[PDB]
Amino acid sequence: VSMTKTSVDCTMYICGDSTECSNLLLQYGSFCTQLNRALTGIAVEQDKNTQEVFAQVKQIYKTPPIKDFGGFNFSQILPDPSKPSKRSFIEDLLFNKVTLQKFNGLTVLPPLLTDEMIAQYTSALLAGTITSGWTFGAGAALQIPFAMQMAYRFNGIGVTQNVLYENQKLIANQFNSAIGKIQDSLSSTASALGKLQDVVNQNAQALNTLVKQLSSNFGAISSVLNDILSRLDKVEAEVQIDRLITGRLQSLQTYVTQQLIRAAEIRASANLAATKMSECVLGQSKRVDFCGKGYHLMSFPQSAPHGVVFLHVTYV
Amino acid sequence: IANQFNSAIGKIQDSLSSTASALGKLQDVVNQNAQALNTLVKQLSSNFGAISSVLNDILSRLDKVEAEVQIDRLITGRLQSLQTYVTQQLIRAAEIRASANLAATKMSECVLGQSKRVDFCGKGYHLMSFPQSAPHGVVFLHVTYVPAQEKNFTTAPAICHDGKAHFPREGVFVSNGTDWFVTQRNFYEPQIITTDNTFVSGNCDVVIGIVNNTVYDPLQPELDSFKEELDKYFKNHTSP
Amino acid sequence: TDNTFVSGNCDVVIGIVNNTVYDPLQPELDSFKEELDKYFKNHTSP
Amino acid sequence: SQSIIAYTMSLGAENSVAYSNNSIAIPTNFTISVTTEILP
Ligand SMILES: *[C@@H]1O[C@H](CO)[C@@H](O[C@@H]2O[C@H](CO)[C@@H](O[C@H]3O[C@H](CO)[C@@H](O)[C@H](O)[C@@H]3O)[C@H](O)[C@H]2NC(C)=O)[C@H](O)[C@H]1NC(C)=O
Ligand SMILES: *[C@@H]1O[C@H](CO)[C@@H](O[C@@H]2O[C@H](CO)[C@@H](O[C@H]3O[C@H](CO)[C@@H](O)[C@H](O)[C@@H]3O)[C@H](O)[C@H]2NC(C)=O)[C@H](O)[C@H]1NC(C)=O
Ligand SMILES: *[C@@H]1O[C@H](CO)[C@@H](O[C@@H]2O[C@H](CO)[C@@H](O[C@H]3O[C@H](CO)[C@@H](O)[C@H](O)[C@@H]3O)[C@H](O)[C@H]2NC(C)=O)[C@H](O)[C@H]1NC(C)=O
Ligand SMILES: *[C@@H]1O[C@H](CO[C@@H]2O[C@@H](C)[C@@H](O)[C@@H](O)[C@@H]2O)[C@@H](O[C@@H]2O[C@H](CO)[C@@H](O)[C@H](O)[C@H]2NC(C)=O)[C@H](O)[C@H]1NC(C)=O
Ligand SMILES: *[C@@H]1O[C@H](CO)[C@@H](O[C@@H]2O[C@H](CO)[C@@H](O)[C@H](O)[C@H]2NC(C)=O)[C@H](O)[C@H]1NC(C)=O
Ligand SMILES: *[C@@H]1O[C@H](CO)[C@@H](O[C@@H]2O[C@H](CO)[C@@H](O)[C@H](O)[C@H]2NC(C)=O)[C@H](O)[C@H]1NC(C)=O
Ligand SMILES: *[C@@H]1O[C@H](CO)[C@@H](O[C@@H]2O[C@H](CO)[C@@H](O)[C@H](O)[C@H]2NC(C)=O)[C@H](O)[C@H]1NC(C)=O
Ligand SMILES: *[C@@H]1O[C@H](CO)[C@@H](O)[C@H](O)[C@H]1NC(C)=O
Ligand SMILES: *[C@@H]1O[C@H](CO)[C@@H](O)[C@H](O)[C@H]1NC(C)=O
Ligand SMILES: *[C@@H]1O[C@H](CO)[C@@H](O)[C@H](O)[C@H]1NC(C)=O
Ligand SMILES: *[C@@H]1O[C@H](CO)[C@@H](O)[C@H](O)[C@H]1NC(C)=O
Repeated sequence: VSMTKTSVDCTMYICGDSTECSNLLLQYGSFCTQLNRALTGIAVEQDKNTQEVFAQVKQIYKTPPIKDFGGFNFSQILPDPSKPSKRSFIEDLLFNKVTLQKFNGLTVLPPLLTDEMIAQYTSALLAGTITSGWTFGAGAALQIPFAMQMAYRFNGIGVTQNVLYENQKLIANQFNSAIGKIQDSLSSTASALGKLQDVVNQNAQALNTLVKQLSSNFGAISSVLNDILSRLDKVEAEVQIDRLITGRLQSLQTYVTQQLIRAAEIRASANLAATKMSECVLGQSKRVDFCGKGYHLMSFPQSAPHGVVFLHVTYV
Repeated sequence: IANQFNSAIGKIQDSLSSTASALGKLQDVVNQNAQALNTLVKQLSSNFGAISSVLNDILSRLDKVEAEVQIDRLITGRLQSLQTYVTQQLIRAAEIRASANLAATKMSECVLGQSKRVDFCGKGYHLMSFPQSAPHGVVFLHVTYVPAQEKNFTTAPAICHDGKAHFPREGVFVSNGTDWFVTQRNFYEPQIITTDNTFVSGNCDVVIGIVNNTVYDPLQPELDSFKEELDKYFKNHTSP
Repeated sequence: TDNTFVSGNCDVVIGIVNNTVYDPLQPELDSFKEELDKYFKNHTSP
Repeated sequence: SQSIIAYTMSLGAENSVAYSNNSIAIPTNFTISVTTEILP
């Protein structure tokens, strides 16, 4: 749904504790401001993306104090109030199964929405989902009993609604056991989170690569700036310095171009995730292979670090 | 419906007539094309290390063999400027196409058709939409049914009438708390629970939360009318 | 005749098969006819 | 008498859905809504 936000001081990356390096950087004009702008145009897009994926309701719906959902035991995915975090149990796995510089002018400022706020939006999306059916996605949240919501779902997949009621104990049991297979699978392997652990590793390795380039000679006799300004004269050290300005500026331009290209793929991912939120959570999609595999009944959104995770519920 | 629709077309017209900044999504395109062109012009002032940035002032101060050292400079930094711009523009071109593919998809599924996708054609149940030109953009006026005055009712998933379990064909069973009715899934318009509004399957032991009420048959008064007609003609035919 | 519906003759639909189709009017018209029939037999006695 | 205020962001209007195993909220009137959407 997002990458990390980032800002770099182009001056503290290229230079640092050297005024004559800045007096050389200014000889290249506006590039540094354009770079900072460019990363700001990514960073703004990260909070926009997160807000379009999760903020699809203008009301928080609290889940009701009594859990009479006809036998569907949502307690694995509803928030637990008894804990310090207001995350669900399943999403408190997701928050751990993904795992995770200021000296060089790089700054990794926080998102707009906090994780405890995203947890509240995914709570309201789920709580509306089990108490209201889909109606809150179009108008007001209108209550209906969950076994009648599922009857409507069944009608949606073209299966006549007696088929729910004649089998309700079985259908809830199958469902409840299936929410168990999710829980245990997420407890078993990292290989499920790989789409997120990838985009976290890749944005980390991008910053770590931009930092190591500070040590590159680029054909100057040393990358340590104080060597160049101490050991050599003002007019030939200027020639050794323009090598470092030029190599480091190309390095930052490589990072900024790479981040824009990435942020274009994260956007596409966020616009998909926002579309799956609207059409799979706030509704029942008729589209084959869109809300998972089978015929679609409903889905439940969860938070994950920089991402959204859908439990798609389907009839097979 | 028409008065509400006309009032809503009114509201959109008055909104965009009153406010300053709703088209921000289009102005930030025209702003970025202007601001990037201007930045590409600003770079014409950059020395990039050269004694001067004005190309002709180099040629009017240095000779053919030594001026080439300054000019290579200016060629380096201006070429870096253009590759910066053309990369930045190619990236935008990918965003604007992704926006235009969404706009074609909305034209196709919201103007040329009715969509069942939730909020793909604006936040409500989609009725239809009208496209409008805007500079470098499209604007969709989406027209939507939105539920308003709610009322609570008691309900049950099925009805028992003779040990057999009944279900709505279309819609849902409702009660005001005195009498039981069936009504359509999106708008309260109750009906008497007839065997033509409903279908039957299985028996009252299995359906959790089933409730008891009479299920009416429109053949019953017809047949009853035949009875009274017949019983009269048999009472009559005692006489001769 | 409440789960199905009727159109055209059986010569146009390639691969059609034969079976009886039940009509729920009929046994009610019949159970009326036997009751009405009794009304006629009893009414022969006066 | 104006000044800048800084606050934790409200997620929305907080609400509780009146759920019970036998209760339903069939809507009884509607408003046709026309909403603008803008794309580049
Ligand atoms: C729940 O909804 C019911 C349907 O609107 C309503 O019952 C109806 O009430 C009216 C009076 O308001 C009755 O009117 C008839 O009453 C007798 C019938 O023999 C006649 O003397 C009268 O002239 C008149 O025809 C309706 O017959 C009655 N409908 C039914 C199906 O019985 C309830 O009162 C409503 N209850 C609540 C709490 O709103
Ligand atoms: C819905 O309507 C049904 C018919 O009025 C009613 O079913 C009846 O329930 C009672 C109590 O469980 C049973 O009572 C009899 O039980 C055994 C024989 O089955 C006898 O030993 C008892 O003395 C007593 O006579 C009825 O047999 C049963 N009848 C039918 C047709 O099912 C439901 O209880 C009603 N439910 C509600 C909530 O209204
Ligand atoms: C499905 O049921 C059909 C209706 O009973 C039945 O159609 C009947 O088939 C026979 C044999 O083809 C026809 O018999 C006539 O055929 C010619 C005249 O066309 C004469 O040589 C015969 O002596 C005889 O008159 C019936 O006329 C025909 N019924 C109708 C209304 O035309 C099908 O054969 C059944 N098919 C199966 C697979 O069960
Ligand atoms: C529909 O009813 C619910 C609550 O059930 C009602 O409870 C009584 C007040 C009485 O009216 C009963 O006949 C009903 O069965 C309503 O929810 C309440 O709404 C008020 C504000 O109006 C709120 O302060 C309460 O906390 C709510 N109570 C509960 C338990 O949720 C609901 O508003 C009604 N909806 C409509 C559209 O009429
Ligand atoms: C919903 O199912 C969960 C298990 O998936 C139930 O939680 C267990 O409940 C028992 C009895 O209280 C405890 O001994 C277990 O340690 C609980 N396990 C967990 C993981 O919490 C829960 O009680 C069920 N709730 C309902 C309403 O049926
Ligand atoms: C439908 O399939 C389910 C399982 O997917 C069947 O339920 C099982 O039934 C056997 C006994 O026949 C039990 O041993 C299992 O414990 C049941 N599992 C569950 C989840 O309840 C069910 O019998 C099948 N029904 C039909 C009509 O074929
Ligand atoms: C449905 O809602 C509309 C308004 O959205 C109601 O129309 C108003 O009716 C009152 C009188 O009851 C008038 O004072 C208003 O001027 C009407 N507005 C319009 C646009 O005509 C309508 O009464 C409601 N219908 C029902 C069945 O509740
Ligand atoms: C509905 O819930 C109440 C408790 O609030 C319970 O007494 C009743 O038996 C339940 N009925 C059904 C059909 O679930
Ligand atoms: C008996 O029925 C006939 C019609 O079948 C009618 O002409 C006649 O007036 C009736 N007489 C009485 C006494 O009902
Ligand atoms: C089905 O195939 C068989 C040959 O295997 C053929 O005899 C028969 O006519 C076919 N039926 C139809 C409806 O085409
Ligand atoms: C026979 O007809 C008489 C009226 O003439 C009626 O009272 C009686 O109930 C009828 N009995 C039967 C068995 O139909």
